[PDB]
Amino acid sequence: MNRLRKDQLKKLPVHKFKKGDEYDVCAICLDEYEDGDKLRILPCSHAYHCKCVDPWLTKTKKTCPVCKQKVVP
Ligand SMILES: [Zn+2]
Ligand SMILES: [Zn+2]
Repeated sequence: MNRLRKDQLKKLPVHKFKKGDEYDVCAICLDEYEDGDKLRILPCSHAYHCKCVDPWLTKTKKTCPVCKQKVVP
């Protein structure tokens, strides 16, 4: 169908943001990451806030916005 189910989403890693991380700005909301934020890490290594890309993945496409690769096998 080209979107993810909840149970598929839960298979993707969640990362808590920390100061030394390379992640800097979320390319969907265009806000800086902050010390507690929850990031969704796609298997291609592209990352977003959970709150920003989860609706994308479950209502728009199950492919990475940047590299267009499917996020589940
Ligand atoms: Zn965001
Ligand atoms: Zn990607």
